[PDB]
Amino acid sequence: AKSARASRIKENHQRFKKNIAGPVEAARLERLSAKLMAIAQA
Amino acid sequence: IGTRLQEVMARIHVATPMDGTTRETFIPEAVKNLKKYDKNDPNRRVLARDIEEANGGAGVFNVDLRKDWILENPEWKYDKIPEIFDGKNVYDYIDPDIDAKLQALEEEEERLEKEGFYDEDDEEEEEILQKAEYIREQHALIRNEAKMR
Amino acid sequence: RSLFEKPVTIDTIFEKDEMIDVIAVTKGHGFVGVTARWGTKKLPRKTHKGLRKVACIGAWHPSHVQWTVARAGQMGYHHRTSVNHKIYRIGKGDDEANASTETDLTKKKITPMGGFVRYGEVNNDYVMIKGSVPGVKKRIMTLRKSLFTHTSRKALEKVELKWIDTSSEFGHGAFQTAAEKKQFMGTLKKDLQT
Amino acid sequence: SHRKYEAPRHGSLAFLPRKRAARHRGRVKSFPKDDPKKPVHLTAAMGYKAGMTTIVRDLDRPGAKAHKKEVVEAVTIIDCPPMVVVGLVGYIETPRG
Amino acid sequence: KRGAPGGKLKMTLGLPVGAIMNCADNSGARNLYIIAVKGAGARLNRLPAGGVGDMVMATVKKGKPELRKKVHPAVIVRQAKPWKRFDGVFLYFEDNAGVIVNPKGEMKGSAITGPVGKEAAELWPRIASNAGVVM
Amino acid sequence: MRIENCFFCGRPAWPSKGITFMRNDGKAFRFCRSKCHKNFKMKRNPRKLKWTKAYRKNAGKEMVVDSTLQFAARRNVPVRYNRELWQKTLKAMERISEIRARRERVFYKKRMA
Amino acid sequence: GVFAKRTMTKTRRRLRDLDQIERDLRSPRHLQQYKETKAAEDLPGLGLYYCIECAKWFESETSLVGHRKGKPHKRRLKQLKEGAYTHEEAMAAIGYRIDNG
Amino acid sequence: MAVRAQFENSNEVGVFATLTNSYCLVALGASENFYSVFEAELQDVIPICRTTIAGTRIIGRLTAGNRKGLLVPTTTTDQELQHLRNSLPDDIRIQRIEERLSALGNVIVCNDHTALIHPDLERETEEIIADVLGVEVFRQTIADHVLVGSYMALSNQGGLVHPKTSIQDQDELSSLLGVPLVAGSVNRGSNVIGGGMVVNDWLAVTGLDTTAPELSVIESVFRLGEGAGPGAINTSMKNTIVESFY
Ligand SMILES: [Zn+2]
Repeated sequence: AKSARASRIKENHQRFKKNIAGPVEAARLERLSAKLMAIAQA
Repeated sequence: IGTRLQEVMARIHVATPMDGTTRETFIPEAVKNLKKYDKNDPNRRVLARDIEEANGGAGVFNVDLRKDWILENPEWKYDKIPEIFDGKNVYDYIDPDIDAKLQALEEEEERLEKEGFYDEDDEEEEEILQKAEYIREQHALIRNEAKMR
Repeated sequence: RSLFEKPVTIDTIFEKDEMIDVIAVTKGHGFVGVTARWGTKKLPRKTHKGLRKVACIGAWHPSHVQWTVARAGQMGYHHRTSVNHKIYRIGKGDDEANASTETDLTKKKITPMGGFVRYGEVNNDYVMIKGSVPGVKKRIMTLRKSLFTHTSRKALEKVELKWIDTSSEFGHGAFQTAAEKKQFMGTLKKDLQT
Repeated sequence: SHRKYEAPRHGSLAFLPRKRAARHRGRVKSFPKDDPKKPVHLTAAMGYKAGMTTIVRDLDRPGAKAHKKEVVEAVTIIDCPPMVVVGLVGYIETPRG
Repeated sequence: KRGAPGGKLKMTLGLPVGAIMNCADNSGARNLYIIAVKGAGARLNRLPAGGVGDMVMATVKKGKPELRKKVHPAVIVRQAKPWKRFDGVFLYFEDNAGVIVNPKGEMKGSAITGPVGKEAAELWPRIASNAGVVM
Repeated sequence: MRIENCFFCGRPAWPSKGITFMRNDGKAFRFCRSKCHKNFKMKRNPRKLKWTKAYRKNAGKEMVVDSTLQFAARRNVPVRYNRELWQKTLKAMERISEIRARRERVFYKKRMA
Repeated sequence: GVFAKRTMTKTRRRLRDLDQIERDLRSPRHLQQYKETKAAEDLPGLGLYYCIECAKWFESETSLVGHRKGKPHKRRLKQLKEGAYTHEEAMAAIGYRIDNG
Repeated sequence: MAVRAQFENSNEVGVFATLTNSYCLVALGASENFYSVFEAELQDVIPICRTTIAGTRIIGRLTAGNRKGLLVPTTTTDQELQHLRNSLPDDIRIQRIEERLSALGNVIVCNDHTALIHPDLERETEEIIADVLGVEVFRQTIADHVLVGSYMALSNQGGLVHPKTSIQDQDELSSLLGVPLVAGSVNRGSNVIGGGMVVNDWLAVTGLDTTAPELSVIESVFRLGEGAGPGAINTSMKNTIVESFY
């Protein structure tokens, strides 16, 4: 088994972070920051 | 004839009914008009494997089970069908002829109101119950005195 | 400075279908022997000078007890930071049907019948977290964003609730609402007495 | 002499000492790494643990056995009244941290 | 291929090594004595234990004399220890029982008496095809 | 999902509640709680245990002959989904619940005259 | 007196149910199923002496005629006269029915 | 038109599929290959439903039916029943039955005209089968096997039975059913015919390990393809069958 500290596992995780989870987290961050900005400006 | 030869003769034997009749079949007419699927054909029919490979592959693509639903109104295909309402099962109450039974239940309800199935109904009696309650309280006090002493 | 003297709601910091980290102090257990503190094997029955113990603590050199050897002491009340907990619902306090789903149309709140045991009622915004969290009831909890971008499909999954249990946790509660309980029970003696 | 049968040690030395925590309120040891290209947001919140209850979830997990099926899961309820922001702390970077 | 099947969710194991279950097929054996569980891990002092749907190695303690001197792979189809499925249901059967199979999964017998478990039927297509009640 | 009923006492069994006994003849027995399960394992009769809906039905303390109780059944023939049918069904369940409750109160008063 | 009363509620100490006994009395096929789940060489009296109501084997006809005069057999007879609890009675207790069209 | 296929490297097609003359039922899996085999053979002529029965994937051995009806066991949930009802057209009658022997695909084998059942089904279940399926019901065994739906594959063209079925049993069963019958195997000598293959009047799907002689036997008895008939078995394929299965 390849460990959690394996270089290939780290590269797979980095590709997943860049290509898949990243846009979803960015959109969620945009929505949350817009709502909290609305409170801070209200 | 040996056992193995008997088994292979049973394998080659074809059984038929003695009357010679045949069962009438139900192959639909579009089968003969179907064109045989070819992998190398560029104009081949797009399959669910092709859709899954285009939309992520096995383990990533999420299939839509309501796509092939045949409903009266095609915008009901993606509804959230209710199941639980106030501790009751909606599917237990789903009945195609529900309006007739509901109207019969209603007509029975105003009927029972007409002959008064739900209607609702003495100072001396109340006084005698109060006196009996006072007597019971006195009895309880006497019993408690006896249990104390 | 614009946020000074202002209330910040939970749904403007966190969102449904997000994994967060929960930071809390665990349940206290007091002074606990090695069998429950470290999970050591019990010695055989009627072992001299105890059996819920470790037989050899320093059987080799150096002439010291080593720091890696299991000893009796304080168990629990430890600081813990548990990661990757999925938020299943962010329910609003003013919503009178925040425990209702799309397939369960019973208008009800998140609080169980008779209230949460040893807590009370939840009358504010609440967070539903999958699984368990390090704290106990009444305990302050810190919710934190995950430090790294996630690598699991479970973090990207969308949660679709169908039903939320609201029966009594003070026993074997079989009713979600008091109306359901009265509908099952029927008419009682005190109902006519009142 | 050596141990005749191998067995891993009981407990993790990463969680030492097994003492009482120095504070009742939990401590955020590490906040997420800041990216200035992101919009401003708050990294944490408080709540109070109320209890646990039960859900039924319609699962969409491709590749899993419980895909397109109902699953029963345990959940935890955290009561979260809205916080009040009352202050602002500034931090500088020094060779001691 | 070893006998441990893939795609099996965690469940409560109720039959350790040394347990005697009933024999649910018509191969001629009456009971099965567990001597090993396929896929068992390594831990000090821990008895290897199996559950419904698991392949074990079993001897025959009573039954036909030609089956008494050999070790057979078997699949546990019923257990009496309660266990939970992913739909929240805790359940148990009234006895422990399994069926003798080969390492490839095909059964030695031709019929199964009583019901089989959903896990065993889903993991072994021959048992699912020889089951009268899937339960 | 759906709501089952306890085999022993008839109380509503919600998901992850109670336990099910699987018999070798092919029968499943759903119990809402360990009380009912242990009475079943001790082979007690629900018709004789006075806290059960079976006893109350046998003793005639439950309204059993009534037109509002004929609307709920195990439907073995499925119906094609229709949004208006489901909405009118929900309204039907609400009205049937109200009528059944007030008829049950009348039944109890006739018992306790 | 009950042998080993401490563990009589265990699953491995379970006895036959009353509705199964009613179906055994009503249908010989069900009783045949139950008897083929047992071995005749291990039964008391070679399996030749069996009381269906008690669902229990005996060493001899004398022992069977003997227990018939006892109160456990009469208890079983009274329970069977009252009728065992079934799923149909469970549905009728709550007013539930099956709609098959 | 006999096609070899696998469901997640398993040759037991009849465990995971149900094929009639008007619909197909396929078990929901982690990929689309098993669905797409049936989709490529049936290009939207009949509906194909990816369905789950009682939380399982053994719908082929848990379901039974023909072009007129479908019978699902008592442990089928209301949502699975609703999904089947919405996927199939109104011409097909779907019923959930209360049989003790809930493995309907094991206890019932049927074509559009007649059905063979396990001998221990209840009388009202027999009436429900005869009503919904619209067939004549008989209680039989396939070479002393009570699981007729797992030890026989049947269509309107013909039938393939357990390889150890006697000649007299084949003759009386063929006379009872009105279709030609042959004894043969699937999946390289497996006697589990219903678990190994599914068949309708113009398409058969067998496992990948089904060898060429038994595939030819299947095509001959089920009359699949151009110039296919059961009379080829004892005239043109006799030497092949004797060379293979001796
Ligand atoms: Zn109960």
